[PDB]
Amino acid sequence: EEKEILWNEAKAFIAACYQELGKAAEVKDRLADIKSEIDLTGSYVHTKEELEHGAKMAWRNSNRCIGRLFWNSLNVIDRRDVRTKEEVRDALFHHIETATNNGKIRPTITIFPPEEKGEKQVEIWNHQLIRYAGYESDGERIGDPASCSLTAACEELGWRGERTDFDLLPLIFRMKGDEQPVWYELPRSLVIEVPITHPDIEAFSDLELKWYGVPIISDMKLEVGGIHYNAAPFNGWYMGTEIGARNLADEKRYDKLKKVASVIGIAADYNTDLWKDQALVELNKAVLHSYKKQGVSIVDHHTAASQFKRFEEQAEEAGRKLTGDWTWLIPPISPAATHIFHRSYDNSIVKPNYFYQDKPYE
Amino acid sequence: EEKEILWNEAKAFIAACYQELGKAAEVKDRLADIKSEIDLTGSYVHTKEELEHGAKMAWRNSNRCIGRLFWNSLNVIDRRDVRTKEEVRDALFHHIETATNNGKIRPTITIFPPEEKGEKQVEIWNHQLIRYAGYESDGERIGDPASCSLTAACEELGWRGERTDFDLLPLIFRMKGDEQPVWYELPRSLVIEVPITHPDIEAFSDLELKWYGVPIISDMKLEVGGIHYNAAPFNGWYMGTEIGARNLADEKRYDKLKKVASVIGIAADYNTDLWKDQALVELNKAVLHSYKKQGVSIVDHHTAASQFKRFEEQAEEAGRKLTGDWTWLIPPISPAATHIFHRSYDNSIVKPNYFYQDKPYE
Ligand code: HEM
Ligand code: HEM
Ligand SMILES: Nc1ccc2ccc(CNCCCc3cccnc3)cc2n1
Ligand SMILES: Nc1ccc2ccc(CNCCCc3cccnc3)cc2n1
Ligand SMILES: C[C@H](O)[C@H](O)[C@H]1CNc2nc(N)[nH]c(=O)c2N1
Ligand SMILES: C[C@H](O)[C@H](O)[C@H]1CNc2nc(N)[nH]c(=O)c2N1
Ligand SMILES: [Cl-]
Ligand SMILES: [Cl-]
Repeated sequence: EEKEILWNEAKAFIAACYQELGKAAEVKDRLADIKSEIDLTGSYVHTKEELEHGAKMAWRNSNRCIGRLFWNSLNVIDRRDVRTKEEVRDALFHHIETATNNGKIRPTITIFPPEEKGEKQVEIWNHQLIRYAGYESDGERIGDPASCSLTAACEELGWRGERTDFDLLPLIFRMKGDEQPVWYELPRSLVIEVPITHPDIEAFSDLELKWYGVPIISDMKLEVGGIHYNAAPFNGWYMGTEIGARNLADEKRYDKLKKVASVIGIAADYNTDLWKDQALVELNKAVLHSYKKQGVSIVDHHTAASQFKRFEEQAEEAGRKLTGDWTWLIPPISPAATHIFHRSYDNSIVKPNYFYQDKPYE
Repeated sequence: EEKEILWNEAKAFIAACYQELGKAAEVKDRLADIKSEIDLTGSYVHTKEELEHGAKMAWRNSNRCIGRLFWNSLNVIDRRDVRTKEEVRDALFHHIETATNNGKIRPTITIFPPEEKGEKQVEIWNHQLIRYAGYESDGERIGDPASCSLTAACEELGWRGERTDFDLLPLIFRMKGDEQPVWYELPRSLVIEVPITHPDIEAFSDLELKWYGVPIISDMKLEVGGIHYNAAPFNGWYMGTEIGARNLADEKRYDKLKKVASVIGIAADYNTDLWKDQALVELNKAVLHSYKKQGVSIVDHHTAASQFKRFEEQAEEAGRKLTGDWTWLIPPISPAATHIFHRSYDNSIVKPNYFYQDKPYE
């Protein structure tokens, strides 16, 4: 059964991938090799080219991503050879290092061994490789509430944060065979952080806000041709709204808008004064300014929307069907000022793709 | 066939309406009367109570409306007795007058005779009873582009606008029997307009912006118990975003953001400066301030979202199933600062309701 489902998904993928690669004649003698290897071993092993392209095809089919224009420039690191947790850790250290690239962020993905027969070889617990801790205990709310569950889990394993609002969580992953995950504190030298300042409001630094340079998502399942790479951390760069309008703005996150309104000198008393809307703008201007000022990659929601329109045009030009999630594609500030708002998208799921998976903690 | 569809819809409605009215025992001797009247006449006639409540039930089931909290305070004017176009016109004049209420807007709906056997008795061409004209001719873009089609149609019938950016369109409707619609110029005394000013930027008046006080939608089909009131203009008050973020902001409408950015003293050169977002806020602050300053009803998107949450709570409290359109319920500015963004809604269509219908023009 599980041998059949793999064969069907692989037939669809290899045909399409080789179709796009210009190896349409190589499809047949490859499917045979797979047809045998599947029957004999239970699974098949991707070539370096299929996997590189499969990871690019998966980003392209991410209905919720606004930055899909550059799907083909994705730097794919093939780490299916890792066996030890010192290799996993070093590869994760290297990913941070090479994806960061001194501030000029390279969209990168590191691919670890996939599930054999549903069995994970490596199991990453981090949502993102770089992420702040969160603490909730008796009136105490410190750090990122979104990180509360993982933080408690890490503290169950011997780790202790300094309990600042910006404690770097450790890397925490579990190898096949071991009962508990291991954890490694992140070298500070490898992590770029950006202090949030404002172009013309010098009082803005009094908020002492900051965020990390590179968002490296590490808890999603890359699925390529019936093969489940449950451990494949990828990254791009930030769209400013993710930080300025959600991470630092949400009440169930950092909840900084009243503080922003105070330092930008406006009152937070009346809804009719639109202080939340005004604070959201100056904070988001601050995030973009701070990242540019340091030399770290970032895009604003308008430029990103322009780029995504090109992706729509590129897709149409290629005879490729477009898929997208409107509810996720629209930016959380001024969405009506983007073309995304004024058209619809087909939220159908095409593989290869990236999927959510259950947390090993909680 | 058309006799059956009416009977099914009526059975569902009468049962439910009387259920809510506390006349659950009166359901049976009423359905009989309908069962006969349908068989003998092809249709049935609503009582003054069912229609009043049916129009309130229809507003409640509008998945896209954020102001549904006050569905029960809807003022229903029963004008199913109109036979002449001087009665239709006067009723429309009266609707404007009583709904406006010197600035303290009453949510009102005027109900005209419904379709007999698919045949319209009255056919209103106006999108809204009060709306500005739009002109596009050889580089000329004057007024509201959204009104271009209707405006041209009105000018085909002897009407001529002064070709300002804010020409009041005439009322234009067609009576059963007549080939062409008639038109009547609106008495200026009945129309409240609001000049857009800014609380602290005196240069804002240089834009010479204004909008009308009351949005009275007149091209939607009210459906109550298999009965199609194709002519039932209704109104509430404006949520500020409709004017400040869409009507006056969209490029395919009034397209005023660069002009707003100029008068509020910021540059419109870089996306990273978030000038569209900043202009959208000050313009929207201007709209709310201008309406309050004059004494015309208006609500901001935050207060409206708070009210809609109460509607959600009121519905849950009543054992009533909630339906809603997330893509339309979220406001076009700072939507993530509202609870609407962070939950989902069932976009199922429940009757009674309001529906789009084909334009007699274009
Ligand atoms: C190049 C820079 C990129 C930008 C600016 C970008 C932008 C975004 C944004 C803003 C989101 C919404 C996230 C949220 O609201 O929480 C998103 C979602 C997503 N992006 Fe991208 N993205 C980029 C690169 C990538 C890359 C390299 C991949 C993977 C190969 C990817 C795959 C996805 C996926 C899977 C989601 C959905 C995540 C979810 O379900 O929460 N994107 N993208
Ligand atoms: C009390 C004040 C009201 C407010 C503030 C309000 C707010 C809104 C808003 C903002 C929209 C979205 C319109 C758009 O984006 O174009 C909307 C849609 C709608 N509202 Fe309301 N509304 C109110 C009263 C009413 C009333 C009295 C009715 C009818 C009885 C109604 C029925 C609807 C319907 C049918 C739509 C959907 C129209 C469409 O499909 O374009 N609302 N409402
Ligand atoms: N710039 C980018 C690129 C890719 C991204 C991929 C994923 C995400 C976030 N997805 C998970 C959101 C769910 C969540 C998790 C924790 C706290 N709140 C919400 C962002 C990306 N950004
Ligand atoms: N405050 C309110 C209350 C009720 C409303 C009902 C309808 C509308 C607008 N619906 C039609 C939008 C489609 C359109 C038409 C012309 C130009 N652009 C878009 C607003 C309401 N507002
Ligand atoms: C209910 C809704 O799907 C949910 O709140 C979504 C809305 N759209 C979103 N869009 C983005 N980019 N990110 C999000 O977290 C969400 N949340
Ligand atoms: C494609 C999408 O449905 C369309 O652009 C909608 C989005 N949500 C909206 N929401 C409101 N309130 N008004 C609108 O006109 C629209 N337009
Ligand atoms: Cl993030
Ligand atoms: Cl309107």
